[PDB]
Amino acid sequence: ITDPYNPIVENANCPDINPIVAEYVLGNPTNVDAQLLDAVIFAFAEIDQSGNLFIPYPRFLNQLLALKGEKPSLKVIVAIGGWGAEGFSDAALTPTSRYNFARQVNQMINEYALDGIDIDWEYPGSSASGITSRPQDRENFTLLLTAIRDVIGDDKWLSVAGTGDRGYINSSAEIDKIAPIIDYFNLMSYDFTAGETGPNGRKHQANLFDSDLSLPGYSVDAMVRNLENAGMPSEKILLGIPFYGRLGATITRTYDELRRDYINKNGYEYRFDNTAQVPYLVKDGDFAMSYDDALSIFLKTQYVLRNCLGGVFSWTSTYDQANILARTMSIGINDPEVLKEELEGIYGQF
Repeated sequence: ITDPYNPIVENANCPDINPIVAEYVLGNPTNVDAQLLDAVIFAFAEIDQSGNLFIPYPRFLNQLLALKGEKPSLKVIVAIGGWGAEGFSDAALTPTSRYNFARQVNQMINEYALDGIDIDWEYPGSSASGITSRPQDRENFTLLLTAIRDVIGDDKWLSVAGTGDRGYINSSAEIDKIAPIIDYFNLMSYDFTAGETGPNGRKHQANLFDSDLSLPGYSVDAMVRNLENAGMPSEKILLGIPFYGRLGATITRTYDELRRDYINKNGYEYRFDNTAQVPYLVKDGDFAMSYDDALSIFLKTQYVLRNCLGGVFSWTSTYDQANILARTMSIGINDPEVLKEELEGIYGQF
């Protein structure tokens, strides 16, 4: 071994970034471990048919807030939106509608003593999920974010969830204009094969780098670079990691389901794509599942540290009820030497 993979712990080119660890939390938050995390993002507040915010199961939000009893530094954020969530094109449309949305955001912050909000509009200018869209959404989104920041002030968190493909950057968001308004861009660098079938669905959903098993232009690295090139500061990007597997458009499984029923079980076999830097499963000779494991999370957290990004997040905590992946993500940021040592217990010294 002449070329050891020596982990970065602190990047001397950006000391004083203190990258964060977050999880989106969809549903019952019983297993969330605050000790691992800097932030939790409740998913989701909805926009009802009258334009009003709605929280389905408020006790779950309250339970996340109560984690601040154990860890007062924890930030508790509410995400508004999600895939299929209607209401944003209308909310962004006019000075009146933007005021109204911002008013409701701040009322929600005050009601729950939140640390801030995440905006998850999927996506401005696109009706891919069935939601209303308009060609004015991209410019109107900037104005909406300004309306929100103006009301909530500088000392509350504002983030935007989005992607780093060229289409999002050109058609959905004005990256250079939203950058100064937001604290974080939550890069959902996964789901690359959502919407692909046949041979193109039998590809990685979240490969770090390109390989023969990846879709052209779709890699975590490409999305980060596209965002940086479009004017998002590195330190505002949070790199998203899926805690589920995908095969094309039609198959998803939680990490807990993969461990129980798929990984080296039921005819599915583990593989690691050393080029793309992600694991996958094969069955009957075919690519059969794309997911993240401890090794790929080590490599993605090293990418965060090496590239002076703002941090890392998971989608979602409840897909990993034992906090196996969450722990890896947390130590990948905060104690990478321990993660490397653990990995050398499986792969030998590297």
